[PDB]
Amino acid sequence: TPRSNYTGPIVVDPLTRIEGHLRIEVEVEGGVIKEARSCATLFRGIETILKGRDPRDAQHFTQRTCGVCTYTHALASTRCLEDAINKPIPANATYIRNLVLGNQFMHDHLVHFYHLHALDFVDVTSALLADPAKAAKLANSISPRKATTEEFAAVQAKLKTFVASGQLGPFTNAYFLGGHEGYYMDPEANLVCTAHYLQALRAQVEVAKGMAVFGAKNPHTQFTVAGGVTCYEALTPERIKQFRELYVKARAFIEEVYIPDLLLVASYYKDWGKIGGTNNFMAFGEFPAPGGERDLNSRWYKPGVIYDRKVGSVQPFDPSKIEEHVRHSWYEGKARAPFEGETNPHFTFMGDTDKYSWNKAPRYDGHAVETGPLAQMLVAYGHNHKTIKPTIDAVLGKLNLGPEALFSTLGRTAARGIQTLVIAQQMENWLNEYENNIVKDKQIVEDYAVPTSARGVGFADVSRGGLSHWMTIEDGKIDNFQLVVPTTWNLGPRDDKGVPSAAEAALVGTPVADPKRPVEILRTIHSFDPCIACSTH
Amino acid sequence: SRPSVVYLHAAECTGCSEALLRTYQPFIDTLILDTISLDYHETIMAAAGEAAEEALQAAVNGPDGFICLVEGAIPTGMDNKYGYIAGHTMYDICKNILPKAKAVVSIGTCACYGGIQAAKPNPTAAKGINDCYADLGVKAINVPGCPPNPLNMVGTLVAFLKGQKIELDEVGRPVMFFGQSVHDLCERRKHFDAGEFAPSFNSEEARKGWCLYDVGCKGPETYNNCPKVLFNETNWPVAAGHPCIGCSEPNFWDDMTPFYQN
Ligand code: SF4
Ligand code: F3S
Ligand SMILES: [Mg+2]
Ligand SMILES: [S]
Ligand SMILES: [S]
Repeated sequence: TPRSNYTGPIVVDPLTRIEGHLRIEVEVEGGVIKEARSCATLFRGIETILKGRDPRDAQHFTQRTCGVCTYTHALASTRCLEDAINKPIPANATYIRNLVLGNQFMHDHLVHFYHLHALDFVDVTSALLADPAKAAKLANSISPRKATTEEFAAVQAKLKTFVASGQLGPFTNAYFLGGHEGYYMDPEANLVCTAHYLQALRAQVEVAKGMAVFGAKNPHTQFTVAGGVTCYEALTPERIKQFRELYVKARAFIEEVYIPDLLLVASYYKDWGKIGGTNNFMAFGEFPAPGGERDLNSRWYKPGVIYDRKVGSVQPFDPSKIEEHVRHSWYEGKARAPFEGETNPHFTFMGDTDKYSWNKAPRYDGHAVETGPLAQMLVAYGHNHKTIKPTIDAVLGKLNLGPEALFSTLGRTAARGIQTLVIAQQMENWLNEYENNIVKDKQIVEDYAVPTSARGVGFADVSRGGLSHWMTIEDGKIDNFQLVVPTTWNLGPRDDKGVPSAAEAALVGTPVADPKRPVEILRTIHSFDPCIACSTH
Repeated sequence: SRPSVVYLHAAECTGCSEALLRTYQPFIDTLILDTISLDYHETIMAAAGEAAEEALQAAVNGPDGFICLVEGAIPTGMDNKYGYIAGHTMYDICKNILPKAKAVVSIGTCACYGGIQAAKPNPTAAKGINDCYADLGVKAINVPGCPPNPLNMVGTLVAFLKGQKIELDEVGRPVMFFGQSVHDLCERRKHFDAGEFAPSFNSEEARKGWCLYDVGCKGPETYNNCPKVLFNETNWPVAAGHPCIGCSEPNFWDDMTPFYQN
């Protein structure tokens, strides 16, 4: 793995191809990263804005936490209010919510891999040097969806016209221009991935369209209430057929294009199986069974905690063990449990190393944990999940890797693909189950009042990991409302013991081939799929 | 040769960038390879850090000039320090760049009017672009919604590239997309007029598709083209049985709440 002998700092600000505004500072010694700080650089304050309002409106405000992970926050707020009301949720609301969420996973992960992460591995200019006939044969050898020499030649020509124009647009100043020792793939592999990048730009439109069939629109869905869902049209055969036709198409693209490209890329970057590992993992599980909304263990995959990579010893998840530190964050006070959370800003200066981020540092029972697809897939593995354990075993077999390779930037990236695949296939069953349930069950919503005094918490394991919303209601209004969001966990700063958060820790040991072109920092940070609108809110 | 477009993100949720990605007249790949040159966009651009900053400066001090699309509000509280990029406050960055643009388009309710972070009690003293840079002679075209329809965003841009006439309403919005209320365009208007209302979501009236006014719909106060052009070529909130929350209206967070009442 190439590496310089650079000793000194490196700052990446803006760290692009993420959502939101992130600054990364690292210290390097001998071309190896020894220390890292994650700096979230925008605050908005949605928790404070929510105080005093009608709990029914919370979901509409919190959905504006983030539009990449659109819907997720509406779902978590609705789940939160429904926990506080603690009355039965219609089975069809669960079904339709689960289906829309599965479609969100398919969309989000597809766009992350191609349009936010791939340029860290794919040299677009190297694609211009490819033999289009060789690229077709490479493409055809890894997928049942076939291509011709002419189609790949056509892609190269359009690309050539673009680059020759000198207006490189979003590829301007790319780290791979002029060559970079950190980029390993051959031109034919580069052209295959580049062609698919472009196809996926159109494909994602159709994937997203699927959420609009029941959920009104994408982005920012508008079909949920505390008590169920509002889309009576989702009961009609015409909407169900449309949803199914789009799902099938979305599934095919994932199975035939994304997943083999991810495997192609992993096959060139096996050394990254030894870079950016972490030890502890936390997942909240997802996709409750009908009747099971209040029980995390009813979920298609279950929550769990894993310490020191002991996957065979998954521990229970106890929400009361969640606390958020602020010692190194721009807020006042000390660590708090979210029902007692506080968000009083305390800014120092940009570039400070004492207090350096608008992200709180959440800790589980005092430990630093990673959340997200890798976390949830390891927890599932340890729970012997019916499709996730064999799927993981098969990936490792394909790439000829040991399980130790899971605990890395490569494994993190692979796990995002695996989660996409298993959810995409399970959707078929949920859809059939929903369609069979509505034969007799025509209910989609119950009319419930907001209680005068109560508390609830909503949980979701979404694209980037464990999301939770925590509300106390007094006098029928929002007393306190706190969000604890996946990227809060992964991209938080150090805690009150000085212990870094997952991403900060993962960056330790990263080799840097060119301090002026830190593709390696980006590879690892992008593998966590950070959203800073989410993490800070 | 292709016209230069700079896209900036201030205080936003990236909903507008995602909407843009849903464009289908034309598709986004067509737009950035053929129709425009997208020279800066933090969500998809290759470069980071100093290389990104250099790309941005090249674009802004470029020959043919550039069009600026800005997403999000400007946080001005605490000497503009609630929002930084590359060690500069967001205020300072837009104060520098927005006057250099041949034109500015405010995309999303936040860049237009302040949006979610400006809602009471507005912890960061967030301001929409025209509020914030009035004094600089900046006069953006407002394309609101939360997020806006890609048909309105791209449509506004395309009309400008065509040297077309873009009439604005009293709060800066293209009348070609925002000239009528949602309610006037609504397929359930016959029920409204007939006095046929759903009293609750679990009711027969809602099941038969009656008007949502009594469960909060703000359609009559809200200007946008949602029932006519649809989202994702296929649906909109009221057709999905949920009231309009008036998301293309100034201060809707505070003026249209509570959402489930009129
Ligand atoms: S559902 Fe809303 S927009 Fe439609 S007729 Fe009723 S009040 Fe007007
Ligand atoms: S909520 Fe917004 S998207 Fe249209 S239907 Fe109302 S203006
Ligand atoms: Mg929080
Ligand atoms: S998600
Ligand atoms: S607003």
